[PDB]
Amino acid sequence: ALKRKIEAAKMPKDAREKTEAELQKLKMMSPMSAEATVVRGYIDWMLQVPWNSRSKVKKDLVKAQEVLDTDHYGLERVKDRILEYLAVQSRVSKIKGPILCLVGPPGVGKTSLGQSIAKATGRQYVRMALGGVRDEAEIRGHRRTYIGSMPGKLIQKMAKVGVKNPLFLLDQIDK
Amino acid sequence: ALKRKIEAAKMPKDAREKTEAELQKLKMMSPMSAEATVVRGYIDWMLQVPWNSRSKVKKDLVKAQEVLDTDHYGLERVKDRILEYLAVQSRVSKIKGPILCLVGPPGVGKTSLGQSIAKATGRQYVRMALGGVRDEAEIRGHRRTYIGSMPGKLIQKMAKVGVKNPLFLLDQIDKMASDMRGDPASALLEVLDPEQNVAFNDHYLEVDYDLSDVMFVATSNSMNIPAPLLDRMEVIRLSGYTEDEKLNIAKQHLLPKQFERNAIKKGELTIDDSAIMSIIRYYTREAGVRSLEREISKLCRKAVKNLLMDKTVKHIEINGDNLKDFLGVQKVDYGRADTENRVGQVTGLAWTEVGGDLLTIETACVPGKGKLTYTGSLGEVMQESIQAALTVVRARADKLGINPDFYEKRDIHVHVPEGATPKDGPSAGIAMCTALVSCLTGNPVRADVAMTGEITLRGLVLPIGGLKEKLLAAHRGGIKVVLIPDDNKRDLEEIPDNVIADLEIHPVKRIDDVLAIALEHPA
Amino acid sequence: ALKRKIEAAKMPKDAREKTEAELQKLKMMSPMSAEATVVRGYIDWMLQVPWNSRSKVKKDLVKAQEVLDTDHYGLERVKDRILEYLAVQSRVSKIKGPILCLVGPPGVGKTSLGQSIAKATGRQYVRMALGRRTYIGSMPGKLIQKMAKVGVKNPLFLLDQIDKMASDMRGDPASALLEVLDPEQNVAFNDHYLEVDYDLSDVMFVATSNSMNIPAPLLDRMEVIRLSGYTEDEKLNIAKQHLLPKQFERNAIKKGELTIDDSAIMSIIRYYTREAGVRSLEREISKLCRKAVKNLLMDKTVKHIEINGDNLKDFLGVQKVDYGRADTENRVGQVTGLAWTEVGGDLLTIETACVPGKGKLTYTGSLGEVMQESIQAALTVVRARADKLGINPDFYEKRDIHVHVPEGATPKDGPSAGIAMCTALVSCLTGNPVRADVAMTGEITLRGLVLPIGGLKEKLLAAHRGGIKVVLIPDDNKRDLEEIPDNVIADLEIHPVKRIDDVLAIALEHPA
Amino acid sequence: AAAAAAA
Ligand SMILES: Nc1ncnc2c1ncn2[C@@H]1O[C@H](COP(=O)(O)OP(=O)(O)OP(=O)(O)O)[C@@H](O)[C@H]1O
Ligand SMILES: Nc1ncnc2c1ncn2[C@@H]1O[C@H](COP(=O)(O)OP(=O)(O)O)[C@@H](O)[C@H]1O
Ligand SMILES: Nc1ncnc2c1ncn2[C@@H]1O[C@H](COP(=O)(O)OP(=O)(O)O)[C@@H](O)[C@H]1O
Ligand SMILES: [Mg+2]
Ligand SMILES: [Mg+2]
Repeated sequence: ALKRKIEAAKMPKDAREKTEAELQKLKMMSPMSAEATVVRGYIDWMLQVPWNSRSKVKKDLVKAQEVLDTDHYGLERVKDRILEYLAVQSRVSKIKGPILCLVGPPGVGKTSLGQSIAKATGRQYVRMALGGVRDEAEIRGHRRTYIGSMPGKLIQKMAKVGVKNPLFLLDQIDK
Repeated sequence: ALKRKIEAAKMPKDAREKTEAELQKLKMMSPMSAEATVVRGYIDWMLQVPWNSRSKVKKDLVKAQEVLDTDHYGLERVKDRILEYLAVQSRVSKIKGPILCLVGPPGVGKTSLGQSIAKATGRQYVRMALGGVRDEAEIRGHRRTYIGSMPGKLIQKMAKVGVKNPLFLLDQIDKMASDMRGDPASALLEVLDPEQNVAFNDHYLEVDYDLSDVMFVATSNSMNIPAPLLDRMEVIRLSGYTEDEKLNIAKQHLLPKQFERNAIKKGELTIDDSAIMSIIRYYTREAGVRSLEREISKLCRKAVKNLLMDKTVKHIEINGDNLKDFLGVQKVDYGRADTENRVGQVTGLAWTEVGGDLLTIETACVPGKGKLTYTGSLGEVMQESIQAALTVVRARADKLGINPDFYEKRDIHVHVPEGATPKDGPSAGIAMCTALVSCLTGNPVRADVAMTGEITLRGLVLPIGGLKEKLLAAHRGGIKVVLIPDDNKRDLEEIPDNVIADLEIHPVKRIDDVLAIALEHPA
Repeated sequence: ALKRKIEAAKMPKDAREKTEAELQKLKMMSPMSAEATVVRGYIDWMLQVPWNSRSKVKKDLVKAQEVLDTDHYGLERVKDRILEYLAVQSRVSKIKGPILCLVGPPGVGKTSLGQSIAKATGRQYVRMALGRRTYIGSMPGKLIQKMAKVGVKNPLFLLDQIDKMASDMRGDPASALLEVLDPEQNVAFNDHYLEVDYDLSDVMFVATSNSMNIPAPLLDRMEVIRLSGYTEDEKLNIAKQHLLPKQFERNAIKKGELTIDDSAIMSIIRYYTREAGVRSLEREISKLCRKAVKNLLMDKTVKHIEINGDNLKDFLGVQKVDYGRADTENRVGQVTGLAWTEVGGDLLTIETACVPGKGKLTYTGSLGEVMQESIQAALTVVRARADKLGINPDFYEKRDIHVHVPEGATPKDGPSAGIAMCTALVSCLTGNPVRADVAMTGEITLRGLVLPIGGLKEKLLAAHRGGIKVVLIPDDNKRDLEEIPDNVIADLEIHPVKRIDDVLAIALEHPA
Repeated sequence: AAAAAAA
């Protein structure tokens, strides 16, 4: 039925066992139903969340500083920070993703700089505008008991890219 | 058997694959049930979507100029900017820059410029009204887990147009509520963000609809735009209207569309232009011409009802005297110039969002213990400007011929007569100072001189904002001389020459330039 | 079978390839099944839709004038606008521009204007108060259902209380009714139950509301007609001509036993109720009639019950509210200003006391800040004119001044009654009594001018009810004297003034 | 056909 897309997704143990318990629960249900529509919606979300997909990141530093110098001018502390990350990254396999906070005046070049870091480190790019975010349901979402229930907006952009290592541009934190 | 309409629609990959799958499911299933209503609902929403239907645009700008000059009047900077935009679209063929934002007071032709851009380019017009948008799922849609599920208004208005490239008018991007369930500014961001327009995600359709073809323009009354939306907009900033501009809008555009709407032919009704000027000055206080549509439409309708229940007069003519018979008593009145040179009274220039008004300033220096009272719903910035002006008078006390103990010997009151109307801002400072000097020397202020300017302690006159409505207000009120600061002299190259030819504008730099001109006797 | 019924009304051709389509589908199914009940229901909910049979709209305007005046007394500007709409409706056979809207407080008859317009235009009345085919069975939409029930192609439609339609909750958006209101999207209104495009042109729309709190896609198409509050003579004429007979017929009181006099009704309006409409008056009149019926069953001796201004304390309880009167019995150092509000008008006495002291200025009576600013402006006018009024000019430091307005715990604010307070200050400083027969309104400035005010009519009706003979209005409110009833003009000696000297010449009994 | 209450 849909186990071909579950084993086609190469899920980790808890997510795989839970989605195959949900799909095994779905077969003993009668179709054309409400709760079967709920279960097909939940499986439809867990088949499009990235579990294994990883982009190959750039090891070269001269080409990297060439990229961040071709699309910006003189943001030396940030470009130094990205060369620090790409210098550590060539010594190990995986690192915790760096959590940065670019603070400055308007028009100083913080969003296009995120595009530059995305194009230079090899990662993929998506941005979440935090201006106007007023409740936790835009981050954690709602339970699937509710009618209009979606997995927040972090998981929707993780699914919108389709990789395990993107660059979230959490834009306008102070808004 | 809808198998030939999926191939007839020529849909992309995920659209064809989910519709083929949906069709098979429906086919296996039983008709007339509510689940077949949901499924069959999903197919006939997935067939109204314009997946490949494109309208041809036009690439000529002489014809676009002579379309935009009709249906409107005097928006030459705005229409100039639009012709720059269509001048760009003849070479790039898809704009990757910002979105045209039409900002102005209520009544100016923002939606009608949406229709005239849409007629000028060659595309089909559509308008998505906002204001009632609280949900993010009102723009993105709901999913199909609920029995009654229907998509958001973006792809539905896209479905009633049926064209891949329409001209959306996001109307009233300012007006939307605060109690918001989701974040519609993020959805309205991703319809306007060209990296996120190739992949737009409707929650009902659950497919990848392309919005990298639609021309968006939006309207606005102010700039209470949410934060992620504001950096994607290009503001054109429609300004207000004069009296002769409203007379030519009503003369060339509002009367022929209300004679035709009430089926008044040419031998029935003749509205004199002084009646239109009387509706502008006396009945309405708008910056646009919507209220001119209200009183012109009501006036034509009363002419119709008189022509039915009279049957003797066949040609009703409405001059400036007969409106009191038709539209009733006069609702408002504008402030105008004073006739003689009063001592304490100084006419200032005030700027509101419905236009510019005059601003009378009375002061009174009576012999007392030295206490100053400020009345007239004055803001704190105004009161600080008044005591700054009084500090200027106390520093220049001996060369103005003023007895320097007036801080201790004379009570001072500053009143602005519209006591219920709140008012704030520094832009009356050099007015106030003049009034104070005029009450501390007995030197009357010549009543044909209005003035505006922010005063500082060393006497200099700082610039102010919005000379256009203030010079239109002094033009309307019968003022002959306006004293502006020097660095607002730049704004004199954006004023219609009826005002410059009518007024005698003197730029000032310090307060001695104000006191030399504005007072009768030499200080 | 059913073919003579579907051709008996001569439905349009599209809906008859639909109707004959489910008829030839009905030929190939079982009769007793519930799916056939859905099919026969879908046939039945198309042969009731009014595809034809219009109502002949009426074109003359004199009989429309009187058939508007047969059920409503004093909505003259509204009735003017309706006859103008019927004039352009007489020439233009299909007005599809904006839509009539009746904004006003509850109590005035904006809902029953749907009835008076309904039999005034000649069309049929359907009222809508706002505030898909399947196996389980479905009714058609509300907009279409009213049309089918009425069964006429041109039925007046009312959108009542759109101020109470759009709440703060998830409900109806503006879409499904502005697609009804707009002219170009009414040639094809495909109802979701029928999936057949049905026209909505030549259907008159009237929407009623209590404010302009209307959704922004709807306020673009609604002409705001305002309905002001009824005066007391109008409420007497509405109670006597239109409201006593409906309570008599809903209580079954024959005409021989109950007599409710005019002084009884004016006693209810003045003493027993405070509203803009005539609804609370009908609660009082209905209570009066049912107490008459109870007093006829419980006493068979008397039969005719006479109710007048004296025996409305035997009925209806005791006097709940009261209004202000002219204090004509003496002429003292206080003035009588005029106050305007939503229920109507009120007299507003203003008192000053000027004792020897240090110059303290005390303002009292729940005064708003704009009123206190008007007292300071008026006192500045007195200080600027101290010599020629006869005042010793050192009163700013030698006499304490108190300005009180008597109804405490009543919030009072507004730029008006400035010249009244200036008159009271000149009075208590000079010892010159203000003549009690003079009410006053206006706004004072430091130069001595009198600026215009608002709500002149209710101030003049308050002054006429109070026993005032002389009213001092500003000059620029002479215009508003073009809409005063001529009994009120004939009883009030109205003096339009423009300065404080014209005020103090009239309002003070001694020359200054 | 059976009704079902959702939250
Ligand atoms: N150092 C730089 N070199 C090259 N381009 C720059 C630089 N700084 C800014 N820019 C340009 O300025 C434009 C706008 O800057 P950006 O939108 O990044 O400002 P921002 O810091 O995000 O503003 P805000 O803080 O208000 O969001 C960008 O398109 C970018 O190309
Ligand atoms: N410059 C103008 N020339 C001609 N007509 C105008 C002009 N400005 C406004 N109008 C008329 O006034 C009306 C204003 O409507 P709209 O632009 O929708 O108001 P808003 O922008 O406040 O929503 C339009 O119907 C238009 O015909
Ligand atoms: N001018 C009038 N003449 C006669 N009766 C009136 C008049 N104005 C109001 N009424 C009565 O007052 C009542 C007001 O009720 P209605 O208008 O239906 O509610 P709402 O005011 O909420 O729209 C009506 O039943 C009507 O009988
Ligand atoms: Mg930014
Ligand atoms: Mg608009």
